[PDB]
Amino acid sequence: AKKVQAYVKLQVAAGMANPSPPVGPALGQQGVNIMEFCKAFNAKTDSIEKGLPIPVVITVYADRSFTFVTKTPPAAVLLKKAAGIKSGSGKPNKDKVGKISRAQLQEIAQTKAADMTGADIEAMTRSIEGTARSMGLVVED
Amino acid sequence: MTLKELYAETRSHMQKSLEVLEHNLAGLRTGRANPALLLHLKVEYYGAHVPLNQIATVTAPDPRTLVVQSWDQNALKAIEKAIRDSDLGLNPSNKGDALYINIPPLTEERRKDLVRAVRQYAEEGRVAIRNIRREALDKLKKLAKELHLSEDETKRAEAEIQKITDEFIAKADQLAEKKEQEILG
Amino acid sequence: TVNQLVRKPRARKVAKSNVPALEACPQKRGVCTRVYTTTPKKPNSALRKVCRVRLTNGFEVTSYIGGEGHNLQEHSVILIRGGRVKDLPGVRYHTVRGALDCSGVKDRKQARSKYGVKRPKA
RNA sequence: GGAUGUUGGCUUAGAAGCAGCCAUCAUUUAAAGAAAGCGUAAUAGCUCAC
RNA sequence: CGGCCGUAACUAUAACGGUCCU
RNA sequence: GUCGGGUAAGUUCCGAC
RNA sequence: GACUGGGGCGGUC
RNA sequence: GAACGUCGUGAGACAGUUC
RNA sequence: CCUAGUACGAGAGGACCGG
RNA sequence: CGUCACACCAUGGGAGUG
RNA sequence: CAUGACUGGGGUGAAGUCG
Repeated sequence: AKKVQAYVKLQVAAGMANPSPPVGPALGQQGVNIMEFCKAFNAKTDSIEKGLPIPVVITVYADRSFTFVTKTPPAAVLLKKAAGIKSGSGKPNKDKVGKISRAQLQEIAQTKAADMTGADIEAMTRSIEGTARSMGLVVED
Repeated sequence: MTLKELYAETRSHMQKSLEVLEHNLAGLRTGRANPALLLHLKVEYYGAHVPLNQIATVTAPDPRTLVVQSWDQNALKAIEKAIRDSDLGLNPSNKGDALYINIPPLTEERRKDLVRAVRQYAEEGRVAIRNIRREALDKLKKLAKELHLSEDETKRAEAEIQKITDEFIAKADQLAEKKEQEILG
Repeated sequence: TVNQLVRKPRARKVAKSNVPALEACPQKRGVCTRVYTTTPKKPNSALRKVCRVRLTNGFEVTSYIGGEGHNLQEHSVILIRGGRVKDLPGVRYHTVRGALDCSGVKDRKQARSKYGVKRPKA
């Protein structure tokens, strides 16, 4: 929506960071300061919400300094917790791993509303449904 | 018999002789110089348990030495602590950017003693196949008299038996020669 | 009689030393062709351990590998000593225990000199 | 101009439109394929459909 | 002045056994 | 023919079976 | 003895 | 010319060997 | 042999083109 | 007791070879 | 004096076949 600048995107757990494989080398290649971010990220993430993986967009500058915006957790993850399942279908639509009431879809749609473009609630729900269909999660209306 | 059954029998017999030859040859002393052997080993790489193949390669330039190149230096260490006492009992050496893992050698003197044995097994196959051609010719002689086959018929039958012979001779030569190169490598 | 003696006196007797690895030596080095487990004579039973040796002087010969615990290979270098063995014919030698590329009895606390042992765990 | 859920789910060391398997909806719209090819270790980036 | 068949420690051979006719 | 010999290499040759 | 895709062998008269 | 094996009562013969 | 022990390659090894 | 199998040990003979 | 296709007898062994 603005001028595109160098920046990495990744989904890190709420209250935890700094391991090399998960993070470190990922943004580390960019010139990011892992230590600062790990502490910085976990700082606000505890308040926003712990226990839920939240994707964040790191924006590094020429100063190799950086900023990041914390958005809402992915639709897939919220659907997984709502479904009460650990993973997706593996073979979506063919085999249903779990289900979600339409009410919950509205809840998730509500949560991600900030990130969603949907003009109305019905709209955002329909978008959430899209994710559910891809993960083998049916919705009971 | 008939000509058709003589051919079928002869070809069967020779094939069976070729199979005894295949058996005598097909043993080899390689059986620990395999590269696929070490891919199952979980390697400690950055405290994670990455499979050996994803972190390293195992090549064999000969089946005497085995060299294991490991992309990362830390991983190479943890590969070394597994090659030895596990169930293999091998002896890796740290030599270069790869582990050299020696497999039992064979002196050149024993290599002579081995190549002659191959040729002896080769000769057991060939002698059997030629003796079957000989026997087939003998059977054809009886058959010719018995079924009152003409001379020309018998010569056509001889050519057919001979053609079958030369195929099994050819197959024998190929088997021996290939095994010879394996032994010499 | 003196006369019969003056002509053809009293002949000696070339002492036949039952030992191919002669050379008048206390022992001889070998190479070990293989490791057998041949059976004894008629009076005794139980399979003993032996092994053909390619003595330094070429003279091949099987030596006994006494001790309650063998540990030789088909290429290991041992040292022949002597002293034949009854139950085992043709086997008129024994491999030195605790010498060359051989080993030596384990956990043995009696008759340490013989076999392979030198002052136990104290 | 080619957006958002979304790096779709699975798989995988990684698989983010573009190794592979399944699905291929919904939202914003003037338009915008869970994407046509190149490309990256994977992203990125470039070009295409419209 | 003979055949056919089975057979011992890695095979291969078979001292051995069988069997048909001289 | 097979093995050995001579030869850098020997359908001939020499020694065997 | 002949016939015979020379003759012969084979086969047929 | 001669010989062996073999094919033929045989003269001889062989997509065999031998001097 | 020079190019060039270079390109390529983990090493091992080892060109193109042209002379 | 002597063949005849095997497996080792030493040894005579040998086209000849060094 | 060393060695050689093959070959003869000798010696052990574990004791097999045959008497």
